[PDB]
Amino acid sequence: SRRWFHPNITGVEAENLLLTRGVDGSFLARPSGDFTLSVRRNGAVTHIKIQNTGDYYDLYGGEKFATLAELVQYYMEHHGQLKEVIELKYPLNCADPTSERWFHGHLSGKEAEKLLTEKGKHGSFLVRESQSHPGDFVLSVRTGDSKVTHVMIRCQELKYDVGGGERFDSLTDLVEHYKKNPMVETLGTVLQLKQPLNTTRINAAEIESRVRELSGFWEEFETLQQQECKLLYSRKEGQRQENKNKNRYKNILPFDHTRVVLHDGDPVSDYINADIIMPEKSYIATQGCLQNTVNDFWRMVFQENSRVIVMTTKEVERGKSKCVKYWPDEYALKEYGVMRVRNVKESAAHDYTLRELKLSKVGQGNTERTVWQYHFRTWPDHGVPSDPGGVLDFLEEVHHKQESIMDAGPVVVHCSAGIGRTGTFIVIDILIDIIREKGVDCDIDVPKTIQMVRSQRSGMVQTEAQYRFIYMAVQHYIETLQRRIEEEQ
Repeated sequence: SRRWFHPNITGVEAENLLLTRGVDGSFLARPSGDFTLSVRRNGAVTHIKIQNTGDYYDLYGGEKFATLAELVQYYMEHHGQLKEVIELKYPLNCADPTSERWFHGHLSGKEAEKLLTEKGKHGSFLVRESQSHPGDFVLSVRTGDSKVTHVMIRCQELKYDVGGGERFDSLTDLVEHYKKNPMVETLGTVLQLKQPLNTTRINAAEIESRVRELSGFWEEFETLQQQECKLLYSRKEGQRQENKNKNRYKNILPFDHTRVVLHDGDPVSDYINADIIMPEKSYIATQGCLQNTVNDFWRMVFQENSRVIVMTTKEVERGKSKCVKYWPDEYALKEYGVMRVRNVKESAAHDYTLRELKLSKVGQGNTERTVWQYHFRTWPDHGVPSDPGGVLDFLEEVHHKQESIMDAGPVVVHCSAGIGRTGTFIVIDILIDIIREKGVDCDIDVPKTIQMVRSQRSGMVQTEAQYRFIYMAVQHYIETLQRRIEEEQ
């Protein structure tokens, strides 16, 4: 449940709702990549600023978080942490259905039927606004192996109903109740609400038109964000007191089911803030090294047989340490615990530096392997690059290096927290990989890919600017590939 987030509200409106429909301890989150946490305390409303430039959610005077859901979950369980003491006790639920996957609004009866026939299957449903009855809504459900059933949703005195029974405060409450307790037709047909209609999957060749229609991008990104409370998996290992100083940000943690487990350790030696990212080429999404985790990083690269490292941050950004130097200087050899790293040669490009490293275990003669470090240096401090040409050239080289190495392990990708830039780079790579094998005429789904990657590491792809950049990167790759065909013809 992510009902505490109100996507289309103002400051005074948030103050009015908390003072008339809330109590002391009531709270809601709202957008302004700036966000605000409005909390009622001692009969007054306090506004706490949340900033996200692309790395993490930064609550002013508080902690850093991977998701707004994890931020709320933390302060609801840790009282006294939020001080101006500001208590996060009762979420103020939003009735706005615009961020729901099943809500289509603008659709007509003919448009809803045509879309359910072409894209829908058994249990596929949607909620659209009634055309001839303003204020009312229509629930369209597809049942079969087939038929489309329309159920009228009346709006009477701010409450919603299907013509009888219980009256709901919102369309979300109605949909969820008839999801658990399905409606039965007069001839025994069960109106099961199994899954919403997919309207995000597009043909990679027609990306130009979809980018044009979304130029939309905010509404599609917020719909994806509304699905993050379905990915609140266990992060217990990272929360252990022995692993506290192994995390760059104490609340940005790996999932227990995807975390990289370190073996052959010193007699807790199995933890690293990293996750295996498997598209459903593998990836390891991780944070920027800490002074005390450099040895653990090289232990991971060796054990996982990784031959390519993608660094998408500078060592220092805005006077703050984002990643410590875990590699030696050009032509130098350094020992990092049981691991030995040699920097053979450095090759500089306009947007990145390539470092040819040789990793081996100290005291073992035939464990040496080459590890190629691709260090992207031109990514801006805040936001995303204005042109995706540099990132695409960089990711094409990274891909061809990975493919050229026999039995190469997952590609290690990292920035500062290992979720924003790391998430953006991995998602662009996954989406381009589909086009690389199938061609320009293939199905791609940008929010579905991000959601799948987010189930493997919390908060992968942090901002709407990064979300737009992913679309812009795929569009530029399709254009350059189609231009290459025209030049040959």
